[PDB]
Amino acid sequence: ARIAGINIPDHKHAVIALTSIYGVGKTRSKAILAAAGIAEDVKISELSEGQIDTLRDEVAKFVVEGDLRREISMSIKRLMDLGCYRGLRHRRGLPVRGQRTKTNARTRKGPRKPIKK
Amino acid sequence: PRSLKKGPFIDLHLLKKVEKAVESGDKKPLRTWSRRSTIFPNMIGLTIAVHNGRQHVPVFVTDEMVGHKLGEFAPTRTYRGHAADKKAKKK
Amino acid sequence: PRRRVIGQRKILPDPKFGSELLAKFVNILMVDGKKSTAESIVYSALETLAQRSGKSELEAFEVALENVRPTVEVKSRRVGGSTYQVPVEVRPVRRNALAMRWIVEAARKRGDKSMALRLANELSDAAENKGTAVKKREDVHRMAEANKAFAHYRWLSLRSFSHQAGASSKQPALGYLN
Amino acid sequence: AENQYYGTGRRKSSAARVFIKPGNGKIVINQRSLEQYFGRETARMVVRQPLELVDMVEKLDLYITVKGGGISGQAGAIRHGITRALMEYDESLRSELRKAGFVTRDARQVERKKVGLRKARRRPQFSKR
Amino acid sequence: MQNQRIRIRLKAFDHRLIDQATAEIVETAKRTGAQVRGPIPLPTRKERFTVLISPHVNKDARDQYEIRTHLRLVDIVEPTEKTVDALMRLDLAAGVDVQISLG
Amino acid sequence: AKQSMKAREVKRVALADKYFAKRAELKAIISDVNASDEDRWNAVLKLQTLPRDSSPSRQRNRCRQTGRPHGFLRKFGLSRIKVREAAMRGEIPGLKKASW
Amino acid sequence: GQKVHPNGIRLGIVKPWNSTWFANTKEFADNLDSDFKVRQYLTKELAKASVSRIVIERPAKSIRVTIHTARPGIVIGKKGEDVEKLRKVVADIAGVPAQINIAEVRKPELDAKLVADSITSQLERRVMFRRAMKRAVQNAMRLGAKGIKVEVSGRLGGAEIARTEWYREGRVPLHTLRADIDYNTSEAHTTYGVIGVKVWIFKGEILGGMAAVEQPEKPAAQPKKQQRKGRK
RNA sequence: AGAACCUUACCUGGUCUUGACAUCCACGGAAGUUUUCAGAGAUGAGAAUGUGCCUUCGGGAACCGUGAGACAGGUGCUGCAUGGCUGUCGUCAGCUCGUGUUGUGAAAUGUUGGGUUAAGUCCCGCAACGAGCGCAACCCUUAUCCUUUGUUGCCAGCGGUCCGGCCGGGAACUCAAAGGAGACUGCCAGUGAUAAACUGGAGGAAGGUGGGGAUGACGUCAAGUCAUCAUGGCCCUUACGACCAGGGCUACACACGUGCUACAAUGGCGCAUACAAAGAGAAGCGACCUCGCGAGAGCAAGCGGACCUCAUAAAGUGCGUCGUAGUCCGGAUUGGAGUCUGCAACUCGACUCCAUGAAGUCGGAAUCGCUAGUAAUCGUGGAUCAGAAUGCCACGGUGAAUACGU
Repeated sequence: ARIAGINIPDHKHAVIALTSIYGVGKTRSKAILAAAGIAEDVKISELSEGQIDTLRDEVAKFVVEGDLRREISMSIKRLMDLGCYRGLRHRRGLPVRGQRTKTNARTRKGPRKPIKK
Repeated sequence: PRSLKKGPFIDLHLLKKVEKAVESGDKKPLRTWSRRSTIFPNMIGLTIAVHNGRQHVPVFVTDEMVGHKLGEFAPTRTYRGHAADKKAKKK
Repeated sequence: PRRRVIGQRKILPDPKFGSELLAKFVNILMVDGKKSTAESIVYSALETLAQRSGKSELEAFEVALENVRPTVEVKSRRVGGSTYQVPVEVRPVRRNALAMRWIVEAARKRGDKSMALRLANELSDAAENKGTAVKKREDVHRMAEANKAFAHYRWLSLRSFSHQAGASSKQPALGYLN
Repeated sequence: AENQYYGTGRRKSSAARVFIKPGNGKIVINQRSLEQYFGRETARMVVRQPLELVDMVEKLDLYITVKGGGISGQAGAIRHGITRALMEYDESLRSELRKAGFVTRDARQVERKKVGLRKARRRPQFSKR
Repeated sequence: MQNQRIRIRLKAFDHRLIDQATAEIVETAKRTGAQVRGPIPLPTRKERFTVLISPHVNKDARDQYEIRTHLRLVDIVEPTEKTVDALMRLDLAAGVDVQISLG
Repeated sequence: AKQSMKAREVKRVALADKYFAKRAELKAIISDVNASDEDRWNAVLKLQTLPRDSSPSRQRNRCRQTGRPHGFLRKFGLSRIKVREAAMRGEIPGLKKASW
Repeated sequence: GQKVHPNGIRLGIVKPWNSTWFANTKEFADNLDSDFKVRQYLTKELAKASVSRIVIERPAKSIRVTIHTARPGIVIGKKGEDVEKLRKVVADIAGVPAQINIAEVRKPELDAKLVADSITSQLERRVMFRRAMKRAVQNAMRLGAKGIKVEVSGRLGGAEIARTEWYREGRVPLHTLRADIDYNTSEAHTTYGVIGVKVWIFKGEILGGMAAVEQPEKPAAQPKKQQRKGRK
């Protein structure tokens, strides 16, 4: 059952169900389901809470978001004392790795403003 | 995010200039045009002055700076801000 | 414009049917271009109507497709004087296609658990004259039935026609004299 | 046709080769069963659909070859290849099935893309000032 | 699956040029050997170019150029190399090249 | 247009032969995966400093008969403008206008 | 002044061209530059006489030049040395053993580019260009062709401003796509600057060029109608 | 049309002036190849292989450096100084060439009306007559269907046989590329002024000049390119040339053109399941190989692409599932690892993959394309192409509403 994330369903298959319960996407969710002996073809809503508890427990070893987003805090913080320009753009959210920024940009580079066409 | 070609190297062009300088314990600005280069153990403790296409800008090379190509520390370009115009009068 | 009148083309049948009323129902149910799903969307809907009553599978479908369906339409024309309208009688083919279009827009936003439930309930709802396009059929036919009292630029057309051979009555016209 | 009467069934750039005879009722497709070639697909219920009409799911025997197209277009093509072939009860059989719609081929031909566009015919839009 | 005895390809740039050049190779192949195979048509190749119709501007119409590359089999039932030497030599018409090989 | 990029390309093919030939896979042999426990050390990582201009990665060509600012076409040795120009006069062989 | 693309988008669809050779793959570029070079350098060598069409051709193992003239044997020289020299340079540029034959076109004593030579002289000498284009078309229609179009441009008559003018006669279709029809663009300078004539000439709508082949190549000239085909 | 420098205009730094390139004279090194090194690289030094080419062995070409003229070179200006070239109206349904006539003539008439059309097509008719252009045509292509080839294509019966044309073998069959056949608004009926022709009607693979494409007049617009290219007047020619490195267009504040894929459920997911067409590969790609999370990697049989490989083609199909909740849609950013062409991927480049996770609920003013293989939508290949695609270009999957009326 849904509890966590943005793509956990209610009464759909197991493959997807571990993928926003933090620390596990598709690749691990395949290996986890097998390890408890659970099918890659049951809907998770049909199980006891104690099979969800066994699955959850095998997710919980891998990096959850709380510690990921601290790594990204220390990442920006280290980079900005360098002045490594790639790193200055990563902080602000500026598509730098191989991308254009003159696009439809608002969510990253800021909202609508009074300037000539 | 981007690994620096498949097997190990050092950058041959920066190696011959740096190697002779790290022996002398130089920290003086090393006049460099060769900006397609990486940072390595042999390069720590140096100050590599990096032509930008107008003049050289000094980059102090240190242990914290591994995982990068030279030239990004010092300006690659200027930014675009949020308030400017060229248009005016003056007599 | 147009140098000639041009009619409809031949439309091909689909791998699950040989009846036309079925094939034309799957067709304007088509989105993303993929009819081979729409085949099922029509037959899964029709079984749900058929469980609601067993006399037919067609119970709610046949009168929804009459009741949300127009008969007449009004265009607006004026090149001088005052503002006027000209009603026209239109083809069954477009009467039908407004009605089916409006059934499939209304049912897909109806928000029930299967597209089968959504369509059987939205035909069940318009069949009884209390669904969502009963209002749209009633307003559009009222306006076309009413503007039959007007004609393109009437005030100069009433002198212009009787000078160049024509009638002394009051009649609707296709952007010309009356 | 000097061994079996034959239908060609070319529709939508797929062609159903269909060799008909009297028999025990069965179908062979692609030197196999309907279950091998069209296993777990709606296409199997289509290919019986002309044989149910002429009541020949049990006494017409058939040999079937199909290449070109995709999943619906081959199913559609075999539906034309059977009714094409069916001449060998009456010389009017293939005339009448066409009159009923099963040899009737759709009004679609090849057409080539044109240049200066974004699609076959679909010019770019303008919204400039 | 009946295989071939020898491997031959005739290569040309348009549809008149392949028919005449082939018709002449097939004539040489009878005139210098007994045992001859008529030509299979093979899937002809088509190259797509788009260029601009004008030196600068416009977008509405542009230009598309085609070049076809035509393939004939010919071959010969007899595998006799002397016939293929003669075949490729005496083909000097309509600017087709025939490519020879053994096997 | 403009001769300096055409001038660069003409010098480049003799300079490809001179610098790059002896130093093609040498990058890979001395540094990358071919250097499997052999090389990878400083006393051999100074050997490739001549080739940089000679490299295939700067061998852009453009229009092989005049020069042109981008929009080159590799199958003709020609460009957009110059292809159309040669076709008007019938100089190009096998050339259809598309219709099928 | 829209100037519809007057011949390029009209070829190879039963309309012959001034090259006939086969290439494909990535080496088509090496064969075309070589074909431009041999077109440029060879006609300059036989420039002693006027010349009406040029055809260069590459079949299996050879290079064959066809050239068309207002009189035959004239670019071929005397003895045979003159023509062995023409074959020396055709091999040298293409890099294959060389052939040349002499042939003439339909209506040989008339051609697109000899009209533009006639119109250019008056302009080169800065006198008598107001009836010259018209007399060129008159002579041209007395020597052959079923229709002719002439368009002249320049700082014409030596003027201190530009002029477009043209002259058209008879039957010259412009959406035509069957039979070769002969075209030349002159470019030249004199004291005041550049002049030019665009000369379209029209011989025939099925006369001249190739015709569409009237058979498959598949049944003809085949002494044995099988390899096996299951019939043995 | 594939932009790290190169590209390439731009900008800065080195460096030289017959100069990247031709010929002609002068000097040092052969070019080519292997190989260590300095400097940024240009460039140079040293090692080792070679001293070829022609000849007065004067001397020079080839590549590279050096130098001098003649001369090469010039995205040099000027597009009211120009040539070549092309966009518009528009598929407007008209325009023009020769010539007569009516008026003193400018100029018309035709080239304009009615009805009909892709049509100067066709009935009627006035000063227009004769002819060309647009349009019709030849044209390539498709559609069944005839027709031939019979592999690198196919398989009704038959063999080897796991039942795969892989191969003994077979020609009923698609099937590929080509001769083409068939369909002409020809017929019948309605409509239409008698009438062109439109619509209906029918057999048939197929009817609206069968389906597709080709296909666009004279020409004003001082329209746009001197920057493909041509070129004078006319300027530099230690340079408005040229060798070398690095930086930037692709910044980011946003607005704007175009297109892509989402916002759903006609869809996504999970598991199970299916069929292509076409084409590209001679410095190349490429089975097997060993390595690889996957992309790919180096080696290589092989290849010339209906033979070998890109390629598991995807959407779609089967079942179950989902309820407007940013979800069961979407998956940007970012941490972090793995890859490509090349000393060298940081800003400017491309692809693979692991974890987390936002914008976006069909968008206002504005606004276009489309009549059916279209429109819509999903994958594919190709042009381009050092390296790589969301586009374009072409293909194939699944494939629609309607065309009253101006």
